[PDB]
Amino acid sequence: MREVISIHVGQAGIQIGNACWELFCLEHGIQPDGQMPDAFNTFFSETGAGKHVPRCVFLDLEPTVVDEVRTGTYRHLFHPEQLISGKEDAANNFARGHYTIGKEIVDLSLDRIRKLADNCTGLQGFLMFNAVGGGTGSGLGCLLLERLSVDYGKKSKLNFCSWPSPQVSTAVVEPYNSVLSTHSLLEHTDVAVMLDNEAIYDICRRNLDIERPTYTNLNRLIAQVISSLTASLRFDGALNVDVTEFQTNLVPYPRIHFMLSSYAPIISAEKAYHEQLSVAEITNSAFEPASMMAKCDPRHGKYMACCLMYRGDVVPKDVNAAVATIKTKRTIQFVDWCPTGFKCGINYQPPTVVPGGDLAKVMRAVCMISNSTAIAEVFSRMDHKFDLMYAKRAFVHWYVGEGMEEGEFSEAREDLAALEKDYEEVGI
Amino acid sequence: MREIVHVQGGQCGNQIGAKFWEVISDEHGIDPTGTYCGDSDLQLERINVFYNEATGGRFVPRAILMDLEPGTMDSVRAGPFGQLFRPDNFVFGQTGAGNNWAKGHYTEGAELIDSVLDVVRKEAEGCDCLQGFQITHSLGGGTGSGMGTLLISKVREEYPDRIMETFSVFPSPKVSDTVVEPYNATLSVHQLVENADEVQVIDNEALYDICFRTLKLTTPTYGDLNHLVSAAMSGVTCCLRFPGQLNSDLRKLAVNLIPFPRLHFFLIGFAPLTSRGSQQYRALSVPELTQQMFDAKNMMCASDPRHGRYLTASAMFRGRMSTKEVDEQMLNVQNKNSSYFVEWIPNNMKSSVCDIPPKGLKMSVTFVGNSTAIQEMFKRVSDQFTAMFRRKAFLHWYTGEGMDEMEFTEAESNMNDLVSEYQQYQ
Amino acid sequence: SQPVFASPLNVEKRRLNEERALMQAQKANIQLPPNYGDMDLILFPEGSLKNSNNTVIPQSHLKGKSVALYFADGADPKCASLLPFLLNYYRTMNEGGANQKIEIIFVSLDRDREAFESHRAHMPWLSIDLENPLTEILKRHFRVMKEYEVPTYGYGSRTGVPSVIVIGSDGREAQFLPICSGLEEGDRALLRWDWRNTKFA
Amino acid sequence: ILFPEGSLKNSNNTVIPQSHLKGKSVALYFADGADPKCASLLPFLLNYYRTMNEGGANQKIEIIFVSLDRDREAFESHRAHMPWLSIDLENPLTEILKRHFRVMKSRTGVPSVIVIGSDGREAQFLPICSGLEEGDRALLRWDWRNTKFA
Amino acid sequence: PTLPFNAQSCYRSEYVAKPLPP
Repeated sequence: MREVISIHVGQAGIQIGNACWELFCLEHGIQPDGQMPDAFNTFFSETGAGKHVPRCVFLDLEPTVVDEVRTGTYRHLFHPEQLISGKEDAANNFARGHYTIGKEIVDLSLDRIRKLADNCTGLQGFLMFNAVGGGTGSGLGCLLLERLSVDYGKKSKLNFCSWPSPQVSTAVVEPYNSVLSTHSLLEHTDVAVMLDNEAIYDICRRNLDIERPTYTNLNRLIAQVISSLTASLRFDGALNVDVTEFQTNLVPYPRIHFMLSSYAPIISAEKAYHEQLSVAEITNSAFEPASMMAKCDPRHGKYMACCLMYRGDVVPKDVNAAVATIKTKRTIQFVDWCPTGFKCGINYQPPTVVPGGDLAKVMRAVCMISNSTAIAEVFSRMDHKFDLMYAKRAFVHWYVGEGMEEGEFSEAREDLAALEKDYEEVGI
Repeated sequence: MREIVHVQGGQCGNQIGAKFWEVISDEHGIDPTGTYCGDSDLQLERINVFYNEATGGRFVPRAILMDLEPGTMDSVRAGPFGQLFRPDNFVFGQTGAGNNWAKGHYTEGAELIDSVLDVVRKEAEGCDCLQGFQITHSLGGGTGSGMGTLLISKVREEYPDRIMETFSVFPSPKVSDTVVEPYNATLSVHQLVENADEVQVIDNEALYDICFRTLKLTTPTYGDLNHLVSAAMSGVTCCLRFPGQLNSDLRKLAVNLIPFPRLHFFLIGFAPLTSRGSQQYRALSVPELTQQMFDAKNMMCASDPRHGRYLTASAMFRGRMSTKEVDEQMLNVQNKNSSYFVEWIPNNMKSSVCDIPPKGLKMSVTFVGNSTAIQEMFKRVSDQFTAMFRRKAFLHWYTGEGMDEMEFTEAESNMNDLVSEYQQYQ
Repeated sequence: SQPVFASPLNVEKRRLNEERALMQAQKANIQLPPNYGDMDLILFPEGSLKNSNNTVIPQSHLKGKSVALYFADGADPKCASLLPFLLNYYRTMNEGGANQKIEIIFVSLDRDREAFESHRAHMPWLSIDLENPLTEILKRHFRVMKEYEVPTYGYGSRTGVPSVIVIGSDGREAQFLPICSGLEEGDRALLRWDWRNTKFA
Repeated sequence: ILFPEGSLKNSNNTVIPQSHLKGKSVALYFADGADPKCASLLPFLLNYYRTMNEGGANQKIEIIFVSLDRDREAFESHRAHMPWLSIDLENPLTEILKRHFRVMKSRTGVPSVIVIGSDGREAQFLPICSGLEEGDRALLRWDWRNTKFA
Repeated sequence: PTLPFNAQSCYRSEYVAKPLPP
């Protein structure tokens, strides 16, 4: 059956994945024991009668978190050989994963995918989950995504990245790790959903009114976005869109494929009690500079493509009127050569909800994914952070000493410079 | 009807056989005292294939136990299912072939053949018409490698229109039991190629690899490892005992495998091989049975099959499984793994669907395959022979008991020739 | 003596019918012992079946409907899987007409009273109470068992729980629905039902 | 049945059965007299109780108090603060619930209001003293609309 | 020593006593 395969690389994607497959078990009504007391075929296989097994792969070079998944809640629902564990972590080095230590896991990983992909035709795509800044997510993420491009040249593969924020970076070598990442994550991938962390920090504090969150609240909130993204692959509706025609709609030219996200509503039981989330205003909150999840004001950029999966009860009256309102807004400027900009999607299944989480049950949700030119400075900001540190060779010898060469750092320079040059070329 | 006489020679054979008779007895459901309970006609209709009624309900197996030292024959007597065997079936040597092929064969063995052939033909002529024999020996030792290969040569000339299959344990790549290893192996190969129809190779260390990885058992004893050979060596002979859609036989797979008479050395694989942890998390079907059975870390010979190309290969499926799902997949693997097989044989593979699954388990396969990947294994035994012959080390222990130096020169020539055909046929 | 000889329903059937046969033969050309065709039995007694309203209905109510027994266990995962699809089939197939088409009887392989009532709360069709001997008698009749506990007389398990058996008036197995069988159409075998030619006459 | 016929008493120390709780949200309040945190949380809880009952035409919330005090002299003295129901310190039920819900004088401790569903089935912890640590403010996240005893 | 094996051949399963045409 038609299906989609999930890949989690590194400490970031792993516990995102922990938040991910928790919901999907609850969406389908399967208990953590593994048994319930065709719609799920796109994410779960069958083991005999009544047992459902996740179709994902986990991949990390250190067992400090891989073991934590295995001895956790999902001892029986998961699979032991589904999780891949190495020996030593790449430790914030692009060179450790992509060059030296990664090779012993790629042969083990390739075998797993090939064993999972061959059985049933009509696969749709892949789902990466990694941090750009972390070493394994950048390193071992790349060579696996490089190798998949060569083998299955035919095939779609989505990326989900946790880009470094303008203030918070939580590592000294984030500018080196990122600019090296995107040179080798421009060409190989198709579409990469950019996310920042301090963006969601201000999300939790403003709408969801919690003054200090931690990772289990970040991953719980990204799990709602990805579930709203891919419900159309799972369940039916009036109008659904899959992986393969996201890139048709959103990517006009092969370089410009880094885009943002926003989700409405993000409202607790505090205010789900107190107002409608009507279609005339949930789309307004979606376009608000608060609700975007990639930490850059879209005022100093030009929108070029938007994609809007309404999930839950929306009658088409409200869609059309709401769409027309957005064109009239003068604060939101499209690029002049692109008259249409919106690809509506309305689903009929209600929004999902974690139990005892901060998400309130709402009768309608919108998950907006937006190709804009506001990314232009987010690339130039990291370019500037690269320029300082490269100026006198700091933290180079770690990369050089592992097996990389000085000079491929330079190759990434005109690569990212070309990327900033394209956005300012396109957006005029 | 059809009878298979079991002969167990050497220390390894006698150990490996005592576990085999345990697997057969409870596959048929026989109390170790010999009596019957289990209530099925279909497990019972073909029981004369291994056993003989003795008027108290009981079955005594058509097994003969032979060894030149009485040490390990009391081991099977005192141990599990020791009450089942016949006391007349035991034949003792009081001396012991101390890892010396010479006294296994010529000198010490010759005065015990006059007894071991007595019991074998006494069991042979009792039936209507015999079908074959099976012999368990190791080609390391003395009382299995030499004392066994003489019994091979004697019963072959007496009954030339029957067959025999020998389950033989060879030397190892890294670790090395019985430091006079290459002498006993090479002297036995050039005799075994002349007098035996089919030989299933077993190595300790592909077999050590399996229990380390798949079974996940840290400190593996003889008992659990023999239980893994005994299931395979029960699987190859299921079809004689139980009906099925596409039936098979030893002679059925004898003619279907070997192209040319001198190459008949076969690899064994078995599936499923599931630890305790992963047992409830597998949905056993015909697809992944084929993917498990074509795995380099699954065969019981320590040869990587990716070096050579498979010449002929057979699959005795066991249980109730649908048959395009059988045949279409062997088509799949033969087309997909195009470089793994040999071009000049259309339909490299062979199939069989034996209708009764193993006990408790539901869907099983036992893979037997004539590979050319034993190019590297026999060239390993070859250069070990050359290393220990030019220095003439340990030659005195053999030569002094009627051996001849001409025998070793023929043995290497007659075994370097066997290498020649494997490499020739790519 | 269909579908098996050695079943409690059939032993009761044989005893009763040839008791009657001998009596009327002596009282009167009549073939003893009577043919299985000539025998007549009452399958479900007076107080067996009870519906969704907790009201006992007689056997004569089942005339004109394709009836099927459903051997179910509360805690078996396969039964937990099969239940929604059987319910949906019942729903759609009986809604789509101005005539009642099929009916399901519930026969419980469950452990105890509490669990039986808990599982029976989910079903909109008829059921037989677990303490009623007819449950065990029907189990031995149709050779459904989860484990070799009750002796079988050279037979095997026909199936495992869960199972759906389309039955006739006299304990005839009209057809077996291949849920967990030689065919394994889990949740899909329900479409094989030929409701037109198997009416409870 | 969570509570036998005599574990519950009203403000006037008269017993009420299980059945009376139905229709309205009910929570167990694990507390003790001696604690500064209980002394600080009691009045906020009182105001919350008053407003959640005043704003409307139903009873919406109800509290059963479980004591971890030293003995009886503290028990009545800290029960007389409370206009809601309480479980007697001398019933075994206190030790069973104590051990069951894992408050301890080990994961959780005093104070702890925990809302109770249909049969056991705690809905939410009300993070008054937890990782969230919403002192006197977690109280508001109670979902009486969702949970109703039945 | 075994509790009884109760899988059955396909031949025995299905070529059974059909009701006869007259």
